[PDB]
Amino acid sequence: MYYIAIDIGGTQIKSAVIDKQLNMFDYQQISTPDNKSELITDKVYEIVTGYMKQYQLIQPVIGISSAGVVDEQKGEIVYAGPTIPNYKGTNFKRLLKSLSPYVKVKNDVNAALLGELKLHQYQAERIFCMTLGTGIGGAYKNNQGHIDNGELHKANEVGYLLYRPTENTTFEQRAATSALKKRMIAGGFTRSTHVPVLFEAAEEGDDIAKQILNEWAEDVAEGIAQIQVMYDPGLILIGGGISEQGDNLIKYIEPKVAHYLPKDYVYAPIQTTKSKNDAALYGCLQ
Amino acid sequence: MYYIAIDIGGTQIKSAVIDKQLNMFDYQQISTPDNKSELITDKVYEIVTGYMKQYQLIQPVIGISSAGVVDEQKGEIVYAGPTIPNYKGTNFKRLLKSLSPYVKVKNDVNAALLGELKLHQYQAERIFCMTLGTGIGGAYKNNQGHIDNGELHKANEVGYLLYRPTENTTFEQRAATSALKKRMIAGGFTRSTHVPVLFEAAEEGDDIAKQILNEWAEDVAEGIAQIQVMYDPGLILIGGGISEQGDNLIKYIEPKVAHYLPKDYVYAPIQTTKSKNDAALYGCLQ
Ligand SMILES: CC(=O)N[C@@H]1[C@@H](O)[C@H](O)[C@@H](CO)O[C@H]1O
Ligand SMILES: CC(=O)N[C@@H]1[C@@H](O)[C@H](O)[C@@H](CO)O[C@H]1O
Repeated sequence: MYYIAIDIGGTQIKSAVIDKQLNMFDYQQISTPDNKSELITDKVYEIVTGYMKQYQLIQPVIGISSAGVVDEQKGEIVYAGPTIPNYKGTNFKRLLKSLSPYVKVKNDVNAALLGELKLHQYQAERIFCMTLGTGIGGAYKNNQGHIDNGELHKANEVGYLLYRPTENTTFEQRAATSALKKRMIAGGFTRSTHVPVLFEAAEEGDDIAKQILNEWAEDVAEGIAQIQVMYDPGLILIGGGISEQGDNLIKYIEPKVAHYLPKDYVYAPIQTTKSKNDAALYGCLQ
Repeated sequence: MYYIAIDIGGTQIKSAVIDKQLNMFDYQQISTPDNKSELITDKVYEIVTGYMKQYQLIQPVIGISSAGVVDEQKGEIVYAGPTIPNYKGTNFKRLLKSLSPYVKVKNDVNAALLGELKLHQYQAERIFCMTLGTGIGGAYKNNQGHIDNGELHKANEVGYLLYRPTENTTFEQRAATSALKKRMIAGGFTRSTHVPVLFEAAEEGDDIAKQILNEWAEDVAEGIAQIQVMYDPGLILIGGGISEQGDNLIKYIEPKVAHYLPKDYVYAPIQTTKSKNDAALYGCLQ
């Protein structure tokens, strides 16, 4: 009993102690260090030792969910995009090799998917999870219940989909939070800089907010269409902080998916994840 | 806009940036430093500068909610219980003077009540708020909308109520959330040390868990009865971490309050707070 879980993303580092029965205690959310004067490895070390002293844990099982391409066996970040500077090469097993030899590392979306499936039951046999946020990532659980990470650990890096040579942009470069916030300013949305306010303003009938959301949702849908064509999944789950919007998110994306598929093509239902925040923390220990 | 809000408790320090429209962003929640080799002052300073850098805020309006007797004018902790060691004398106005002259400091319950009333409207003219958690605190907003803190700032230190000389224990020593954890252990509840698990177990028919909850609720009700008698409030709000149990906590307490009142005595409705986690973060800026 008493596992330590840490979920690292470009915006926040989340942590908690989880028991054998899936009960979460001592949740701790902090703004991600810049990885320049403040180090993610130092913050991760501090979180582990804090939980160790707090609960007198000897060689505890530590689970690590992280953005970036993850080599599970190595416990290492083999490639990272630009969101987290100087991240490539980060090895968590070596970092904590004095506190515990029991360290697991997974990609953020694999963790989110395993977590969501640990907490909620679905009829669908094939489930693809796509998270929207700082970055766009993916994970697929097949009919035999297996998640394939790829020959080089980079399966489902869906942010790399749909490179437009004339715009020099990937899916991620048009649909991640930093891109949407730039689209809000370009769209004429001066009201706020926060995505929830954009959603709120659109619910109130602000035409401006709606045009930004619909155009952005057009690109999200295009990416989902490619995922659908390839996997033919029973269910597509949308994860990430924006998952909080629920049906107010689905209503903008879901209908648009049909624009990139043939008229009689049946695609999977598109839904937000039921677990809106702690999914990856449970997933990294699975 | 952009106000910095920090809520310091014996268990955790929560922080967030809040805008003019009451939108909460960059929420953070860390375990409370031990205040020995790790200082709360340093962490608060660290949290404020971090938000200043992230948003390029100059002399930002800073709000501080804290457990302990608070001298609002001085912005200082005048007395603290045995929860946070070396807390007495902590002065937040002085500590943050190098960053902003706009600092406000309040007791955690005053902040909770002001916070809950800022996000939720009630018909009741007089509202008492009691929080259950690491300790037990209280606050009273009268029919004139004013909260009287007392001649020596210790008004509504409700944890000192009902001292029992045969047991050498106060209300706070029998009804504090951590007193409930001690009671679960002494009552033979080995299944877990997590209070929500005691609630789950009782819902599923665990008689030992039901007994621990009813005995504990009896002492909570007793304290509420004294508060009701003095104030005759229009509403009693229950805040604190245990407030997340909502109606499942109320069903244990409300009926029992009548046991310490006369047969035809009408007491106020007792409800959990609506803003469960962040009430104090909104309240400390009022
Ligand atoms: C190369 C890289 O960094 N890819 C990450 C991916 O691992 C992660 O799943 C996703 C969501 O956080 O964000 C991408 O940018
Ligand atoms: C003397 C003292 O510290 N009293 C605190 C009180 O200020 C606080 O409101 C309450 C809830 O946290 O806990 C009590 O123990």
